[PDB]
Amino acid sequence: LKVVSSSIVDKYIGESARLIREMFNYARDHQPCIIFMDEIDAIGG
Amino acid sequence: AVQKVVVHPLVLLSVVDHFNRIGKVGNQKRVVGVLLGSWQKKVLDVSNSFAVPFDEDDKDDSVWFLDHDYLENMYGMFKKVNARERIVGWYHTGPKLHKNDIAINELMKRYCPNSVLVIIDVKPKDLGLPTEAYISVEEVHDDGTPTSKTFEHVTSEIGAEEAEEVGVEHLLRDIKDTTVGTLSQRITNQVHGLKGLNSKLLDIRSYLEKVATGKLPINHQIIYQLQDVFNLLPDVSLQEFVKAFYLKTNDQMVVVYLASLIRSVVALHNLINNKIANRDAEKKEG
Amino acid sequence: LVSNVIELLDVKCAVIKTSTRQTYFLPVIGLVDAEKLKPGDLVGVNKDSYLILETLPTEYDSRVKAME
Amino acid sequence: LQSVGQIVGEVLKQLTEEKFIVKATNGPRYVVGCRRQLDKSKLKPGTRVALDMTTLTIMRYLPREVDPLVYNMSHEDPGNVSYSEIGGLSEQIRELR
Amino acid sequence: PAVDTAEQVYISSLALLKMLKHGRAGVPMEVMGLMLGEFVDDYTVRVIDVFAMPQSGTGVSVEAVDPVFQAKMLDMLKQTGRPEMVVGWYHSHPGFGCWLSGVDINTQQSFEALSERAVAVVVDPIQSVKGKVVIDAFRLINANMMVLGHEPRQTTSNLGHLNKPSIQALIHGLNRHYYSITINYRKNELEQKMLLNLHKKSWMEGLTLQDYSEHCKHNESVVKEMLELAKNYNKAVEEEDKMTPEQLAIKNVGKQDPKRHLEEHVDVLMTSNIVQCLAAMLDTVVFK
Amino acid sequence: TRPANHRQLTFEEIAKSAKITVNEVELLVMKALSVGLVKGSIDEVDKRVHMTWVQPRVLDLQQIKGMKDRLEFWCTDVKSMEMLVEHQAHDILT
Amino acid sequence: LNAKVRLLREELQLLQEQGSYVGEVVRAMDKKKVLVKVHPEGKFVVDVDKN
Amino acid sequence: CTKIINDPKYIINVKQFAKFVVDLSDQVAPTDIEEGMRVGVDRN
Amino acid sequence: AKLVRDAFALAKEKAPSIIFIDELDAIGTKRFAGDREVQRTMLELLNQLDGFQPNTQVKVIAATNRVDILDPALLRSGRLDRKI
Amino acid sequence: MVLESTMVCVDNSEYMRNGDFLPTRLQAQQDAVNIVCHSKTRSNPENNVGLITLANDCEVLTTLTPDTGRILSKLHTVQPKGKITFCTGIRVAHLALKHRQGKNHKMRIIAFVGSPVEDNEKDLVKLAKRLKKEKVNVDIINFGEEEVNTEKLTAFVNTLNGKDGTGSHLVTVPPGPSLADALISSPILA
Amino acid sequence: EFLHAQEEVKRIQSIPLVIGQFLEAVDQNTAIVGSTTGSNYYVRILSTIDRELLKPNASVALHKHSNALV
Repeated sequence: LKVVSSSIVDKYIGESARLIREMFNYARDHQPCIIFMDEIDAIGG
Repeated sequence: AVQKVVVHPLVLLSVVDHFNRIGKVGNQKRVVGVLLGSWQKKVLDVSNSFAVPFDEDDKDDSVWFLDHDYLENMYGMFKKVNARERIVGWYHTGPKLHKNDIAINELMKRYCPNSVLVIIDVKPKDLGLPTEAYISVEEVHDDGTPTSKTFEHVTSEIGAEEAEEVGVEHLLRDIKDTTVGTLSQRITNQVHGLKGLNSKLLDIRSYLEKVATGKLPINHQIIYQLQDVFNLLPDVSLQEFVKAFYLKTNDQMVVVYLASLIRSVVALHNLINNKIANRDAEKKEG
Repeated sequence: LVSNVIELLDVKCAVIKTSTRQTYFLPVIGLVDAEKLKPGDLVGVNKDSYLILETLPTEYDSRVKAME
Repeated sequence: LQSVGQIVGEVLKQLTEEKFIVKATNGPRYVVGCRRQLDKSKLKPGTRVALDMTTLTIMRYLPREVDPLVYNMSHEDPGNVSYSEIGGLSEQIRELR
Repeated sequence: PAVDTAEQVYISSLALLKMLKHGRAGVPMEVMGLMLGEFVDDYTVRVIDVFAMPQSGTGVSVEAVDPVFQAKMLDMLKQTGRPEMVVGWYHSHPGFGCWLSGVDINTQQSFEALSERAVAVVVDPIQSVKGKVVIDAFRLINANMMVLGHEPRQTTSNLGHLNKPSIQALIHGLNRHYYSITINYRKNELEQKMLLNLHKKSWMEGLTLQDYSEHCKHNESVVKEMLELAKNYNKAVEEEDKMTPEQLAIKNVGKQDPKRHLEEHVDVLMTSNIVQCLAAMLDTVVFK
Repeated sequence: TRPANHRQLTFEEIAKSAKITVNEVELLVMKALSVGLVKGSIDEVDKRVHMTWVQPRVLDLQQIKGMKDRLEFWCTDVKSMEMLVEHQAHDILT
Repeated sequence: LNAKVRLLREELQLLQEQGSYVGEVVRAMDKKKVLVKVHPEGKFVVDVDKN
Repeated sequence: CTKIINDPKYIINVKQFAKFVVDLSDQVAPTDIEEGMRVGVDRN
Repeated sequence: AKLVRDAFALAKEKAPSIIFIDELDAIGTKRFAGDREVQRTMLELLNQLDGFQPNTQVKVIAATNRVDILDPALLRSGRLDRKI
Repeated sequence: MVLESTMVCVDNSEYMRNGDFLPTRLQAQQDAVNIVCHSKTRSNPENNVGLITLANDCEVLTTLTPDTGRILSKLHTVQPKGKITFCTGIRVAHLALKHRQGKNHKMRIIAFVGSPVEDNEKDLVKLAKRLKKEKVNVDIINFGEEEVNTEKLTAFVNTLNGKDGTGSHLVTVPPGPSLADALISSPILA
Repeated sequence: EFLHAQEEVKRIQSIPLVIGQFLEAVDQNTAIVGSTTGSNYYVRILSTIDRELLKPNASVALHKHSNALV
């Protein structure tokens, strides 16, 4: 999966669980995967 | 096969109505009709049943006329009204099976391979359900005996849906016992169960007498089912079981004693309150 | 009553979102063929039964036609 | 033709063995009960169900799909792209391994 | 002449069950069917059987009575032994109560054209969900006699004013265009001894000893809660506050400690224990 | 042949009936349980074998007569208990 | 016992009655009609009960 | 009437209520109703 | 969303068609209850763009005076990329 | 023009399958039933005709219908794999006639006796006596191999009409031309 | 008759109940419930219910037809 600068903290916490766990969720109910939180320098901005 | 047959209340009132109407005008033993229902995984659920003209001669036992076109037209009408109901068997109000029932069962099988004969007695019997679902079985009997069409039995039970349940509740709101285990109804039920056990044992004893005297054949099967029943007897008076049962009886009696003490204290408090109220009223009178 | 088929699932059954903004599961598709159907198609379901009665040709809102 | 539609809703909570809380797709939330021959295990919080239109009794469970946000956080790509496709990074790919 | 408020639409046990079943099949839509019975006399309309008419796009209207279907149904039921006449029609009003709409009034007038006593029945399968069966019998009030005479029904007896009109029927036209007829349910034994079999309880159920594990658990739980309730009863009685005790007993009425959650539990415990012990002893005697 | 109450079988009795040595009865009873012909239990300290037999057997007219009179006794007992309960609880019966 | 049974029957009878709407009141109109605003629906000029 | 179908059938948008496929009553002639014209419909 | 889908379907029916979503800022505002409906309209457009079979016979041209207000997801790779 | 209900008893016994007739016994009886049904229906357009197989115990394949199409369709798949029981067949046909849609129709039974009647003479005479008062006319068509003018059947027909006879006939067809043509002469005409 | 009345009261709560929010209790034997359907209603409270559970805003099951809180 790719979550490039979006849905994980959103500046404050904007994204988490439903935007931090739902990740690991399929990231487990399935074969090995990569979170790939690319471009962290643009999270919430 | 059919593991069980659920006969909804309307089938019963339809079969009581058919028997009454045919009996009222003319006189005819038994009443034959076609049963319509839906198939669950293995539990056939009969919901509706329609009359079919049926003349028979008891003397010959092989003469019987059942409408084919009438049955098909009635089924078409009911399919137009509600197509979820497919023919599943036939019913006859005759209290006992009949020698020509096998031919009628074959004719029904012509319309439904898995046909169930539900004998809906129209005579109120206080001990037992009013339905007995029968099926046709052809086997080799294994135990070197001649094979024949016969009629295998399938468990029958009377259920209902929401609409039929509401209708039944409205109809029997004046002769219905209160729902809840009132001690009166519990003791009456236990008496009823004792009576049912006595009736079943009497039937078994009568059959055993017939077998011993030879009036009926020794099955060689089911008989050893009775033997298994006689083996499964509790065997009370064993010391360990006696001690455990005494322990349980005392454990229940202590709770009953506590309940009796609570009831006595409450009654005494109510009596004290009523006496004080009466005395206060008398004093305030003058 | 016009409706859309959000999804089609094998028991042959359809999930219909009516123009009234309600979604209804259909125990059987109705008078049309499941094969000649897919998500998003305009299907005219009955007012109350909500059973699909006939496929409807691709319709364009007056605004969509005007945009041309 | 006699077949009737069944509303679609989610089983929000499990009150008891024979009682369920279902929030209709675009309507009120109903306390309902399962039909009978249904695996209550399937009817877990969030599971889609098709309530009967009159008795409002849960009749069957349905799979959940679609959703706007989930297009890149769920999709799996079990492909095989050789490192030759991404050239000039043999050392960088080495560190990843 | 005039119709007596004492007229009674006799609905047989089979008819009510069939009408309820047909109405519950159609919901969410409206079903209709012809009712078979006899106009035994002026003050009674007896319905013995009701057969559903096929659902049609028309709805419950004069065109829902497929003439071929009705004719063949009556012809085939005559052979079985039911040579009854068409006494009226019934249609299900899902959701809304028992009343008649404009199309209903037109259909009722069409039925009346054949016979002046063709009663109309309305059954709501959704309202009739419990021991209540919301079933009403309606016939048309000649809007002419509304002025020519006065009301339409003579009141020679009190057998009709023992019932009450319904705001719903009143709003949709009751006592204005339509007038209700008292619905009497014709039930007989054989048809009431067969229906006490839906839940008849097998003999075995009256000799099953429950299970001693959950029986002990239930006894323990009830006894503990009764101990708490006895603590509460102690607090309530020992207080015996005399600041107008008659008022105290009325200012603390909440279905609580004193007796409600009190000896109610005593009765539950003692009934369960007595029944279980009696069943156990009956089994110890009967079975060996 | 056991009276259905003294279902415990002494090891000596089984040894004599089957002409099997004292130590062979354990294995014989174990095989009987294993194949599926008896559903009891075996005790070694008292040298008695608990018997709970599920496998049925064919009957004889004399056996049927014995079963019939035993069931007659059972039904008479049931009737007596029912009569006692009914008479003792006439007021509560309703 | 009869009083208890009558109380329970009256409770059941009243329960079957339809629940009444609740809406704000804008102003009296003619001493017999009151303008009200039900929650989801719009305004309504409704009459007033005798009591 | 969003669209006209060809007895002709008409797709009518009842503002926000729902989308319906209805046909004209005998009072009006088919030529009168054209696509995109707002027309009245009975409540039943 | 229905309007956007109908417009794209009409563009499909006509073989050589072009869609010009002028003033894309109205529906292309950065992700933030009208916001919900507008976000849904956007998703529909981002889908109808990815629903295109590559090099299909329908091309979309959009206009805007403010790319900053535009949602970054719109540009991406398979969507509008030729930022003229 | 006489309104009568005919219930033809077509035999499907195993003996119905030794083709002493040209194509086969079954085909001969099929042609006979076709001709009889057409004649009955044409004579009056509101009359009925049905068929009962006489093999095994009995069968009622086509209850009284006004159209010969159902009778003809059911006649195929007769599958002659049984044995005949004449008295039971006649009784079942009489019951079917009793279940007639229109009571006005005159009784009439056509029996295709193609196999020996292994029934006692007394049973046949008693059945004939019962049919007489009941008012049912049976037309026996002796078929193919049998005791020429079988004594039991001739006595049955004779007792069905005594000292005066109409609508009750017995036809014996020696092997030769297809029996369909023969039936057009004696029974159908009168 | 009392047993039948108790069964009737218990049958008032019969499963298919609409969940609603308790807004404010006008007085014992009545209260205002905001049905999840989107309309505020004035309903009649059931006696057997526990008055303590009636918080200022709590989820209360309402009768589907009569809308009385049950």
